[PDB]
Amino acid sequence: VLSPADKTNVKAAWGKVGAHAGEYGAEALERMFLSFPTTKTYFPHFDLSHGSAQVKGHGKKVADALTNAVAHVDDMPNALSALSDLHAHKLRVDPVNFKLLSHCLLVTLAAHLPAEFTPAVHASLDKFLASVSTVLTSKYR
Amino acid sequence: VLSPADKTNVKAAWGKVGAHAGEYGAEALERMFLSFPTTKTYFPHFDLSHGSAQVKGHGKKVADALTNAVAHVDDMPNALSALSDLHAHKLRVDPVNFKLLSHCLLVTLAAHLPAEFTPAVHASLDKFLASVSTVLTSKYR
Amino acid sequence: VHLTPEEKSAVTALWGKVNVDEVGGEALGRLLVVYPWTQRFFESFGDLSTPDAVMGNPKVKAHGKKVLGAFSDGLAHLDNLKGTFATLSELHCDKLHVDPENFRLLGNVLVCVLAHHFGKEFTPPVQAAYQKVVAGVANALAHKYH
Amino acid sequence: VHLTPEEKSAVTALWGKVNVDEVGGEALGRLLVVYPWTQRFFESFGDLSTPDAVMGNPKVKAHGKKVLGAFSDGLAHLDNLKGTFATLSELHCDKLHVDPENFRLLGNVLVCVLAHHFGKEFTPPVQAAYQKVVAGVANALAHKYH
Ligand code: HEM
Ligand code: HEM
Ligand code: HEM
Ligand code: HEM
Repeated sequence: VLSPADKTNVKAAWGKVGAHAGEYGAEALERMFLSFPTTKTYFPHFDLSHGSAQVKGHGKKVADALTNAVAHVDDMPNALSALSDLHAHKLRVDPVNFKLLSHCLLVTLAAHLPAEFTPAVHASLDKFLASVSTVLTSKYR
Repeated sequence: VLSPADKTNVKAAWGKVGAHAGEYGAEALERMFLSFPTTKTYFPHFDLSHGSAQVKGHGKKVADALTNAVAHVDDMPNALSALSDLHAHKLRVDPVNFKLLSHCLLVTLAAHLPAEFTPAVHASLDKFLASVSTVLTSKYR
Repeated sequence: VHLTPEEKSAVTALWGKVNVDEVGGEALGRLLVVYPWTQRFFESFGDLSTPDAVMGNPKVKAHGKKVLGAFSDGLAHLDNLKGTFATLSELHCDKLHVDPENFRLLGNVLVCVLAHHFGKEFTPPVQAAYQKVVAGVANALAHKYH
Repeated sequence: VHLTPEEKSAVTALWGKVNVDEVGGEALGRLLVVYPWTQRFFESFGDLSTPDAVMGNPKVKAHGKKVLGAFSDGLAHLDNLKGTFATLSELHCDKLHVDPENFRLLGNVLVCVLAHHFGKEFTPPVQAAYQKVVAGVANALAHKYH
């Protein structure tokens, strides 16, 4: 599924993400709505009324599921299955959307980390978020 | 790099491709020019004047390099290197073009094979031609 | 799109013999069996998880009839590609956000099954002629993404 | 594209402080270091094969100045996006067939380095505002693919 050095660059990035994880998830969603107008076509039931209590909570959940991906990055095929069963068995959330929010994360991470755009960190976080996508878009298992 | 069953579906397809390999390469190129007009933007030095002596010869070479990929499908990283050194060190041939000609092959193969669109054969030939791309688009090695 | 009259004759006469339910079942089948992002809709198809499941699925054949019936509304009205498909471009965002990358693949895949089903007739320009209508169809469903 | 006046103020004032050579070196660097299809042009850059190679390459910085200088010709003339870029859309096909998938990535990547370089100022709409100009820029270079 993945490589050894990519995990190290993810664990390093996610280590400075720390408690900020939920805020970067929240920002990455708001960013995806603004920076890819097509996601407003999903008819979100959310308010997006600035400072939104639902976006910070969803942000923490997306972030904790990213922590779960970091904790299990070669072992996550079933550990994100409840989130696959969400994005598939409800709403039909296209995995192409994931790439947009993931760009939005990479950007927000770059707003706080040393470079974030190195070969080791950019190739890693693009292909790691791509495997988080691949595993969120698994079948029945 | 790849999977075991994909090789079997490639070897099966390429087995009925046989002597027709060069003609399917030739057709796949002409098809890519017509079906993806952007390749005419490469300013080809070729004539494309029907029955072209250069397209049948290039077709046989593309096809023999596909035979070389089939013969070495997990061992080709350097065996297509002369063709990488072509597509990179000359003309800058974008690997996105490869996907277009590969669709064009899959189509021409389907015009002669039983289904060609099975899960085992379509997933295989899409991801095999994608690895032929990945290996034609290797670095210095 | 706007094909040349000989290209139009080639694509529309291949359409004229086309088995819309079975070329549609096998177009939509051919796409679905790569296990791509369109497999997320496998629950509305009800069968896809195996070759025999997707190829024999009455819902993949029926949905095949709808996607290709619209493709034919294309070949009947190529002067539109902005109004004939607009209800589809709406469906395929305002109710189904589902990314148009998926439409590009269905399109590409359609040309392939036609060349399977009519492999003695699959000429270099007929497949491209198909692709010009198809690239139109994907751009038309994607219009609502302005 | 056609951003709202507050969005325009945000993107163009972030442009107004932008280090065009170093944000350009790091935009083009950020793209090049994923080892994507744009690495096939590494021979014209002359350095890319390592982090220090691409980030310090005078040719990646200089080419960064050209791509982003054109992006600024965008923010100066958003009423065009069809004539200001047309010589580039020509260069980027009629002399460089190089696929516009590559332009979409450079574009996306550009917004990211701006948010690195000005991370205290990288607002949710400023990055999207960038992306609206950028998606315009990629569509403008892709215009010649009609
Ligand atoms: C970075 C990858 C993502 C992760 C890890 C993730 C994680 C989650 C989690 C943990 C939940 C809460 C419910 C549950 O326990 O399953 C959730 C809800 C949701 N997700 Fe995601 N998600 C991701 C990507 C996406 C994408 C691409 C979209 C599309 C815009 C999306 C849209 C939603 C929506 C609409 C909900 C339901 C809101 C609610 O809680 O009522 N997610 N996601
Ligand atoms: C299916 C993958 C492909 C294979 C296996 C392949 C193979 C070859 C081979 C063997 C040659 C002859 C020279 C040599 O020995 O290196 C060649 C020439 C060439 N290829 Fe490809 N090729 C492929 C894809 C492409 C693509 C995507 C294009 C772009 C349209 C392309 C354009 C050319 C051109 C322009 C030449 C030079 C013509 C000449 O022989 O003077 N090739 N290729
Ligand atoms: C690009 C070729 C395609 C065309 C022209 C097309 C056309 C159509 C048509 C004509 C309908 C029915 C319209 C109606 O009842 O008002 C439809 C429905 C639908 N299509 Fe497509 N389609 C295409 C591609 C796709 C793809 C690839 C997907 C999957 C990702 C998709 C998913 C759907 C769904 C889910 C429905 C059912 C919506 C409903 O009525 O509840 N289509 N399509
Ligand atoms: C989407 C953002 C981009 C813009 C706006 C852009 C703009 C430019 C500009 C202004 C020039 C010089 C024009 C001239 O001298 O007449 C140029 C040259 C060039 N660009 Fe881009 N570019 C972009 C993306 C790319 C990408 C991603 C690639 C690589 C795949 C690329 C490859 C080239 C090459 C090879 C040249 C040099 C051609 C020559 O003059 O010999 N550009 N670019």
